[PDB]
Amino acid sequence: TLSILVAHDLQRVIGFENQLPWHLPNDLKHVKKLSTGHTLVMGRKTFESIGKPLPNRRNVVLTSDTSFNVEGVDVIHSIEDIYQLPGHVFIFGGQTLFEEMIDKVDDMYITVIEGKFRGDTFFPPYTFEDWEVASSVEGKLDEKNTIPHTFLHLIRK
Amino acid sequence: TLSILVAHDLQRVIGFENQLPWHLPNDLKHVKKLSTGHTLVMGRKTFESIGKPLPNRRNVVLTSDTSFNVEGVDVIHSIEDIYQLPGHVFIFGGQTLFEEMIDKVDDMYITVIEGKFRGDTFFPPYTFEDWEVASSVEGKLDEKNTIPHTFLHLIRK
Ligand SMILES: NC(=O)C1=CN([C@@H]2O[C@H](COP(=O)(O)OP(=O)(O)OC[C@H]3O[C@@H](n4cnc5c(N)ncnc54)[C@H](OP(=O)(O)O)[C@@H]3O)[C@@H](O)[C@H]2O)C=CC1
Ligand SMILES: NC(=O)C1=CN([C@@H]2O[C@H](COP(=O)(O)OP(=O)(O)OC[C@H]3O[C@@H](n4cnc5c(N)ncnc54)[C@H](OP(=O)(O)O)[C@@H]3O)[C@@H](O)[C@H]2O)C=CC1
Ligand SMILES: COc1cc(C(C)(C)C#Cc2c(C)nc(N)nc2N)cc(OC)c1OC
Ligand SMILES: COc1cc(C(C)(C)C#Cc2c(C)nc(N)nc2N)cc(OC)c1OC
Repeated sequence: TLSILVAHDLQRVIGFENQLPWHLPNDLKHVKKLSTGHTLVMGRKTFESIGKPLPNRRNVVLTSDTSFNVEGVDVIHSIEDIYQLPGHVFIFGGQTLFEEMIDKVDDMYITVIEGKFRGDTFFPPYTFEDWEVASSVEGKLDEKNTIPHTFLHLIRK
Repeated sequence: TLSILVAHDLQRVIGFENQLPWHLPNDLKHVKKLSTGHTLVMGRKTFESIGKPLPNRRNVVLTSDTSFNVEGVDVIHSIEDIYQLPGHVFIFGGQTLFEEMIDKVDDMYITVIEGKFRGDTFFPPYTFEDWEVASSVEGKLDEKNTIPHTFLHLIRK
């Protein structure tokens, strides 16, 4: 199983200046709930934004930088390597990895952030022609989660 | 001057179940700055959501209820009475007063909430064909103000 895991806004913004344009705890919970005990594949710039690997899962970083060495983090150097990773693998970002993998994944877990933010990185366009809505769940709002959001699970037709 | 004063979302939602669907401190300050020392005109249901008049300005409530009696609150019974109120009058809501007044105001101060919220009351459709953008200012996001928003001042051509 190859899955995309992404949060994007109404215009498909996923980031600004190497950061998330919003903070939504319930979505971090959704990421944790889904990828804990599985595998995350991510591009080099996305990793730098985190700095430390995420606990209780395999962290895999894609980069051409051949001297790349961070502890608790596995390194790969081409897209072809991704298919040799075992288990549920989540394409975790960022923009360039999402662009390379959208045509290859079996399904997508997309959190639609129901708002318009300033961004400089984007999730690629996609149409509901190619994607079956397996589920759509409206995010619950409270004092920590103030932007409306929708959990979509999309499966390639 | 007869002005509209409103906060609406990307689908022109202004309320849900007689409350605001969001909380935006910077927009409350925008209301304070703009209306203090002038007049707010509002519908009965909008008033009942507040309960007490707002400080440092004339509060006028529109209702057909001839028994309506609240201290600090002026009462009118026809739309025609709005035109005999002196100074800068802000049409303050809600949906029904906005519907009655949109074709009559000189201008509108609209805070666009750049998100999609669940609502049951709406600001009427308007086109930028009939309205000049006097100013458009991006709201500043901090820890207390988490939803993107834009302050619009629109003037009838
Ligand atoms: N909202 C969301 O769901 C998420 C948002 N983001 C956001 O995305 C932005 C970062 O995205 P972006 O700038 O595109 O960068 P990426 O995170 O996708 O990193 C790009 C890097 O990945 C490496 N790489 C990509 N493809 C290959 C390949 N085929 N072979 C070898 N190496 C490859 C290269 O590294 P190198 O140059 O070292 O060789 C490249 O510079 C940030 O703003 C971040 O916040 C990220 C994930 C999720
Ligand atoms: N986001 C925003 O900028 C704002 C949002 N709101 C929201 O709007 C919603 C309320 O809107 P809505 O339900 O339409 O109610 P309104 O506040 O507009 O009031 C409706 C009532 O106003 C009185 N009224 C209106 N027109 C007349 C008239 N021509 N003659 C006599 N009386 C009149 C009537 O009261 P009566 O029945 O007693 O005669 C009518 O029932 C709330 O959810 C509130 O949160 C409100 C203001 C701003
Ligand atoms: C999972 O937590 C983080 C996610 C992220 C990124 C931005 C890389 C992500 C993501 C992501 C989110 C938040 N939601 C969904 N649905 N998918 C994603 N890939 C960065 C972090 O550092 C700031 C994180 O915490 C340390
Ligand atoms: C401005 O104060 C309030 C406004 C309001 C309403 C919702 C009536 C309003 C409004 C309004 C806002 C928030 N922004 C803009 N730009 N215009 C408005 N008319 C309700 C309140 O309590 C329930 C308020 O606090 C006392």
